[PDB]
Amino acid sequence: PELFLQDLRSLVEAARILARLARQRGDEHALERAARWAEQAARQAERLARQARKEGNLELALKALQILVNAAYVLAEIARDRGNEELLEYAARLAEEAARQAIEIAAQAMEEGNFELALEALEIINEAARVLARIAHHRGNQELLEKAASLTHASAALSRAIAAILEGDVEKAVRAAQEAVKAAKEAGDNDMLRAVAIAALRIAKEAEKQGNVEVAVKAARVAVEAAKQAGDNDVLRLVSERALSIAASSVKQGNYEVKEKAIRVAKEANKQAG
Amino acid sequence: LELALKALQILVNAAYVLAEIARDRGNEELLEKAARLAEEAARQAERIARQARKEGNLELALKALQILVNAAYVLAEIARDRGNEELLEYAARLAEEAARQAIEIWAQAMEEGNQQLRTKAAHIILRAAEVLLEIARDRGNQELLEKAASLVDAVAALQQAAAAILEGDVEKAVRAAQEAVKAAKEAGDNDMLRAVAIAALRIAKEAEKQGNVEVAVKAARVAVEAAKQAGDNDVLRKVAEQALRIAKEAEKQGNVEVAVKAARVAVEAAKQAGDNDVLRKVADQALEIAKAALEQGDIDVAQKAMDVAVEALTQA
Amino acid sequence: PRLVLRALENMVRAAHTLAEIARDNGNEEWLERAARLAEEVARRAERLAREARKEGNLELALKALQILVNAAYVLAEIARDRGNEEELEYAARLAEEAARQAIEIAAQAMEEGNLELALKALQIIVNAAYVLAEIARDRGNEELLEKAASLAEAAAALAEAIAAILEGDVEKAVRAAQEAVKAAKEAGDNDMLRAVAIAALRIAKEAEKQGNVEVAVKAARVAVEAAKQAGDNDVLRKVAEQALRIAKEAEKQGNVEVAVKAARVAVEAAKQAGDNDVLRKVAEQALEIAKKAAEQGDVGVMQKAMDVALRAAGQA
Repeated sequence: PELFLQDLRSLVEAARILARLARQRGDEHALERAARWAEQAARQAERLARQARKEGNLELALKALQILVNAAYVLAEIARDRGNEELLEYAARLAEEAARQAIEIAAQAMEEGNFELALEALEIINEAARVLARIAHHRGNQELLEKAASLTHASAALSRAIAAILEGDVEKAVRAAQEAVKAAKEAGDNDMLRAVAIAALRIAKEAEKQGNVEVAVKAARVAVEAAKQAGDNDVLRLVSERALSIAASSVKQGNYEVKEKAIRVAKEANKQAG
Repeated sequence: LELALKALQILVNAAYVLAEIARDRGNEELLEKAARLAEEAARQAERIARQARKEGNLELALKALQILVNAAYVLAEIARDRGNEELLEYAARLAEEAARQAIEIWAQAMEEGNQQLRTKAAHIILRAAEVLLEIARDRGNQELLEKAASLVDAVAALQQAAAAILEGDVEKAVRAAQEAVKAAKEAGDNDMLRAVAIAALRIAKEAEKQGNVEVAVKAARVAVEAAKQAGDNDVLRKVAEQALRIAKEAEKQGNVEVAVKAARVAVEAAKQAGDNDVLRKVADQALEIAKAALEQGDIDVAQKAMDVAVEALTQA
Repeated sequence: PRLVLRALENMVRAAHTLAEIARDNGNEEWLERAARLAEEVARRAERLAREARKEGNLELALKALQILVNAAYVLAEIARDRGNEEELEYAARLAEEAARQAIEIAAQAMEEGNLELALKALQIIVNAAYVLAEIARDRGNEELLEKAASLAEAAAALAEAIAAILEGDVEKAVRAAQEAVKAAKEAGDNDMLRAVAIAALRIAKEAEKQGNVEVAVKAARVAVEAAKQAGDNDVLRKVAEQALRIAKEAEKQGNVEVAVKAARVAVEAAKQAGDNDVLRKVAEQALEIAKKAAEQGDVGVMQKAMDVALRAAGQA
């Protein structure tokens, strides 16, 4: 199967070269060839990318999303010099739902603790943010550029939090999570907020694994903040469950104040869930 | 063995950095030294590629070509501010010979069915064309634009055809192949046409397994269009064997009209090859086709079959 | 380990995107954010790189250096458009220090005999030279520009020498090494000189396997030429031990002229080092060389063996 992506890449490269050549040598049918080749390759990639989530090979899926971003760069190059906004709008829609789908993949990877895939999906997100910014630079949307700065900020924050978790540097992780929830507030996207909450959950799970219940309460206080801003009841349920983990762990550590905080956090999560 | 390519890549990268460092400064001696570093690396890489091709490790060979293409890119980047054409004259000729060798590698990979080399070789050829295009962008040679564009769109067709082969879509395969010969014939590159023809054999081999002889003859009609330029006698005999096999399948299907068109392709090739054993086999097959056309009462097809049979047999 | 490298690299890649976006928009605050992120990564990556060498895994270490070089590239891209000298100074310091550590890796790698790691480190060094030069041009400092260029040339010669070490042409290796000492002596970089000497030692070890003591001495003549600039006492000791090993083989070959030249190198090095055990071991062998020069009846060679042994002993 995998060779499909390599061939798609080659067709994208051919399109890139043809576009480069066409900026030297005048032929609108070179532009039309390259656009048709590229769009068809992108749709072929999209079919595979949709299939890959059913197949569960997320590695091939995020590789296909990298192809989509790389193709989107070439599509944007063609479109911006050809001077057509509808093709930019198409490329933008392609990139936007691709990146949103990457955010879903990243949430699964962080739930698994399969941080390998999370870092790679975050890379796809970075490169998508690059391509989105290139499009926005020609459309004039300062709002999208602020969102790109926010998206790159948030993906960096997720990366930093992941690094602190892999290191076990949990106070720095809690500090980084406090930065991350502000970055999510800058972004204003519920799916990013979900990914950040899933990170905050996984962060608290590491503190529970350590038995550092007070660090876990700090992590949970961020997690429930993210979940409260997101409004997702399944996240709020998972947060309430983890808060009861922390509460039981706090009684196991023999401290009533950390129990009291953990119960108040569980009750905040329950109050938002209704 | 392998480490030499890694070192050479580092040498080319070092030359690139040296050239970039020198670029803003009045020191053509640094540029000359960088060019000497690049030339030695290129001479090493060509010698390695020659030997690796003899040994049959195509991955080492194509990686050496990748390095050489990067070296050509560096040589052009040196040559521009130097105002020197002779460097470009070396680089373009070297890049053309590299592209030829990469196309020959691509043909061997297609013949052997090694998709894994095919992708790599395609990327290499595409990069080679990009470097030729940078050279053309500076130098203004319009023929090099035609060469580059046609090479690239021909690789894109070759890739599309390989994708169609993996998908089993013989109609897509024909659609692509028709454009592939269109590009390659406008280029006039007989080695590109050879690679196209070798791919067309693989198209025919799978088209028989699919059993759609009506599409397969359109593919064979493209195959001879290229093969008639290239003139490689063993390739022509291989093509003729495939055309006869296609005719045998068309008889099993009872489609004598497609069988006669398959013979019309077969004679066009056999008339170049001159192989009397092909002429004998063509006449024998044509008589079986005439027998089928008689049995069907398709006598316009029978007379067309025997017109082609006479046209073939008269070459003896 | 592995994940943290990936993550920090991704944090640099994120800073690279953020800097692109910020420069496209013309915004300041996003650069300030990026700079804070990049500095935090630089501080973390320095720790990681220092720890990785203490763990003995040079590959993890050199990858961490490549992260630092990516960070330096981003920091420079920010700083040179930001327009501040202290930022450019800090970036230059970071890149230079990373290059020092990279050469320390390269020295250790060649001393162990893993050219693959050394080649990787040379790519890191080449990258650092590019970054340093881009800083130095935009800052305006010809000394650092010349330093970058000369370092890059010396790196290129070292890469060529590594290629020659793979190939086994010891004359080519010496030809490269002559240019390598030329660049290194013009640069005055202690670690570059150390690296050249270590390479020359392994060149000599291969020349001994081949039995080519003559070219081994030519390599050693470069080795002392470099070592005499730098005073690496243990490298001088290794050079002297090699010179005695070479002299013992030259005695076994009966080439007392090459043996006396090997002693002539050994005393030149020992005169810098002042190591009494080396001096006495050298003089001990120098009388074996004089003994064989007398057995051959070579008057001028025995007069040289006299002159060397006596000058070696005369203040030891």
